Amino acid sequence: EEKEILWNEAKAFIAACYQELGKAAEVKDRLADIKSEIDLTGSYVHTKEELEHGAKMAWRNSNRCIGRLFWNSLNVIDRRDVRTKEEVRDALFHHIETATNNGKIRPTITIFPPEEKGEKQVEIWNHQLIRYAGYESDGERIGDPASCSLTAACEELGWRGERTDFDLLPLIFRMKGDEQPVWYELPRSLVIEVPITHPDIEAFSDLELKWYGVPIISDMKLEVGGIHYNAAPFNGWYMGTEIGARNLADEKRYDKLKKVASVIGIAADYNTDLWKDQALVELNKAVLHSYKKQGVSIVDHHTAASQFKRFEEQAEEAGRKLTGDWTWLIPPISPAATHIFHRSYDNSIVKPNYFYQDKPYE
Amino acid sequence: EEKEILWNEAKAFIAACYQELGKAAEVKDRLADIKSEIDLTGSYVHTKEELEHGAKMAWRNSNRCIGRLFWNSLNVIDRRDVRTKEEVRDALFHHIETATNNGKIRPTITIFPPEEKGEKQVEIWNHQLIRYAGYESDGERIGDPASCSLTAACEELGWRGERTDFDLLPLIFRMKGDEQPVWYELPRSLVIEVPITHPDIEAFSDLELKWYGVPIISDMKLEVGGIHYNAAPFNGWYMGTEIGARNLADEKRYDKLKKVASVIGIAADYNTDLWKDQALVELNKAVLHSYKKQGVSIVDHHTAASQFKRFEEQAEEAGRKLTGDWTWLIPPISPAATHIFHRSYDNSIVKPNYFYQDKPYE
Ligand code: HEM
Ligand code: HEM
Ligand SMILES: N=C(Nc1cccc(O[C@H]2CN[C@H](COc3ccc(/N=C(/N)c4cccs4)cc3)C2)c1)c1cccs1
Ligand SMILES: N=C(Nc1cccc(O[C@H]2CN[C@H](COc3ccc(/N=C(/N)c4cccs4)cc3)C2)c1)c1cccs1
Ligand SMILES: C[C@H](O)[C@H](O)[C@H]1CNc2nc(N)[nH]c(=O)c2N1
Ligand SMILES: C[C@H](O)[C@H](O)[C@H]1CNc2nc(N)[nH]c(=O)c2N1
Ligand SMILES: [Cl-]
Ligand SMILES: [Cl-]
Repeated sequence: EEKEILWNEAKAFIAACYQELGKAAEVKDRLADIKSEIDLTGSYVHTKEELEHGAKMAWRNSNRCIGRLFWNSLNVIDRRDVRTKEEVRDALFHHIETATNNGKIRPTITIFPPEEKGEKQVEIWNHQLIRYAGYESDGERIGDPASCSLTAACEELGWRGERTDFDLLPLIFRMKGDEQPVWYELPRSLVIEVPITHPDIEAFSDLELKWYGVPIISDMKLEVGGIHYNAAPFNGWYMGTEIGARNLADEKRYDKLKKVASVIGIAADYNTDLWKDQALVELNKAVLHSYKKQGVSIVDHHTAASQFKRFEEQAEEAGRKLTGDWTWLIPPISPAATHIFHRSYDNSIVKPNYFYQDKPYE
Repeated sequence: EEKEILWNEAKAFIAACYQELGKAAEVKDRLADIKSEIDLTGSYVHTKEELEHGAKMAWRNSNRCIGRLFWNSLNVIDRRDVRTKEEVRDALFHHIETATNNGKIRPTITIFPPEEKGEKQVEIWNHQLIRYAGYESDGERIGDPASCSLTAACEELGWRGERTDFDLLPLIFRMKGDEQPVWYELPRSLVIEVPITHPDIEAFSDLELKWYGVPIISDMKLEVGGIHYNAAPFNGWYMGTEIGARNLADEKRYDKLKKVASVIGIAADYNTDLWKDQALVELNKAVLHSYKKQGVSIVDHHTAASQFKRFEEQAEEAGRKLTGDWTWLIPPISPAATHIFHRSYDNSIVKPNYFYQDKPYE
């Protein structure tokens, strides 16, 4: 059955990919080649062109992503050649450096060898390559609560965090044939961070907030034509609300709205004062201001929704069905101020695509 | 078939309603009575108790409503006795007066005779009993664009609006056996309105904004045990975001955000300044302030979501399945600041319930 699933996914992907690349005449011979290879080896190997376009298609098909206008300019780094943990580590360091690009962020994906018989070759434990640790013990909470379980797993392996609110987690991944993952501290010279200040309110720096420049999701599987690339970290740039309305605001994250209210000089006593809403707006203005001031790419939710509108228009004009998840596409600040809120989207799953996979710890 | 649909809906409703009312022993005899009545007359008549509880159940089952905690205190006015257009008009005037209650709004529904063979006895044309007219001609737009088609229909019937931005539409409804609806101007003494001022920003009154106190939805069908009450206007009080984030803010409604930005002293030039978000927050603070200052009931979205949380808890504790439409329950301002955003809801349709029906004009 698994070989049949593979062959069916291969046929659909190769046909679609080659149509898009103006290579339709080559589909027949390529499919034959693939079928022989599946018969003989149990799998097949993508050409560099297939792999690159497949990763782009997968972004284009990501229903929850507002940033899809730029799908065709994804920078795809092919690292199916890695075999050692030093090679993996250096590939991840390189991804950080090249994606960061001195602040002018380049959307990038690095693709490692795919699962073989559902057997991973490289298993990355980080949720993002750059992320802050979290600690909770005896009612004492430090750092990012979303990272508590991974932080605990790292400290099981001999890592020790300084227990600031912004400890950088090490890279942690496991190689096929190894029982335990290895970990490596991130060189700080590779990691851009942005202190959060407000354009008008000088006291805002008293909160001593900061965030990292580049979100690099490293725990999703890229599936392309039936091949499962479980290790394929990718990044774009942030939309400001991710940081200002969620990472720094959620009660189960950094939970900063009361502190924000205080530094902006408003009471946090009455729901009818909409102090949470006002604090959210100022924190979000500060996040955008701060990234811009430092020359680190970021997009605000209005501009992002406008770009997404163009993505919708582009899909229609290309004759492609548009899919989307309305519940994730609306921003968490002023959603009804965007066109997204006012239309609906078909949430059908189309492949290639990026998928959740089980965490190797917890 | 229609008689069978009726009987099946009747059986389900009577069983459920009588269980809830501790009247389970009476179900058998009541069902027999109903079956004879359907056989003989083609329909059946609700007892006052059934009608009242049915309207409450319908509110409780309204997936899109955040205000459902208070479902059991709905004030149900039984007007199945009306036969004349003067009686309908006076019933609607009465609903306005008693629901308004000098500003201390009472959630109320007035129930008119139900459809017979799908034949309406009373057909209400208004979307809400109190609503502003809208005009569009030669690029000139006045009032509420959402009311343009109903406004045009009224002016076909001899009504003429003053063409302020806040003309009150007349009540307009049609009686069975009449070819044209009749209309009646609303007595202004029945209609409470609230001028919008801001707690801190004196210039806000320069915008000369106002809204009406009581939203009374008059174009939905109440369906209870297979009986279709197409005319059954109901009201609660507003959640402030309905007015501040939508009615006054939407580009296709009063479109006031640029004017708000100007009076609050901020530039409306750059998306990254989040001026729309800031204007939304201040307009919404003003709406809540203004209703409170005037002693007209209103709820803010934080308090409303907290009440809705209790509704969820109440349903579980009563052993009732909860249904909801996440896309409507989240407020359009700071949705991720409410618990609603962070959970999911089963959007299954359960009856009794309120349903859209086709507009008799357009
Ligand atoms: C270029 C700038 C980009 C922006 C501004 C952007 C924006 C976003 C945002 C705001 C989310 C929702 C995140 C959340 O609420 O947790 C998201 C989800 C997503 N984005 Fe993008 N994105 C960009 C690039 C990319 C790239 C390069 C990829 C992959 C190649 C990608 C794939 C996805 C996926 C898979 C999700 C959904 C994750 C999930 O289901 O949990 N995006 N994007
Ligand atoms: C008591 C105060 C109430 C509050 C604060 C409240 C709040 C709301 C809000 C904010 C909406 C969404 C409206 C929109 O975005 O257009 C809504 C929808 C709704 N409410 Fe309530 N509500 C209340 C009472 C009632 C009552 C008394 C009923 C009926 C007996 C009712 C039935 C509904 C229905 C049917 C909808 C959905 C309308 C549609 O599908 O278009 N509500 N409610
Ligand atoms: N069953 C599961 N559900 C699950 C568990 C924990 C978190 C979770 O959320 C995703 C949502 N979202 C978070 C990641 O997605 C993101 C996050 C940020 C993001 N932001 C950006 N601007 C970009 C990052 C990379 C390219 S653009 C874009 C996508 C993380 C899902 C599991 C999957 C794996 C282990 S358990
Ligand atoms: N196919 C249709 N879809 C349609 C067309 C126009 C508008 C529309 O929206 C509903 C949404 N929503 C608006 C009414 O619902 C509301 C509006 C306000 C509201 N606010 C409150 N606080 C209350 C009013 C009454 C009790 S609480 C509560 C419910 C109006 C739906 C049609 C149905 C009828 C003719 S075409
Ligand atoms: C297309 C989308 O479902 C539509 O804009 C909805 C979204 N959620 C909403 N939620 C509420 N409460 N009211 C609305 O009018 C809408 N509009
Ligand atoms: C339950 C609900 O679907 C969940 O809270 C979602 C809602 N929409 C979201 N949208 C985005 N972009 N990111 C999120 O984490 C969430 N959370
Ligand atoms: Cl993030
Ligand atoms: Cl309204």
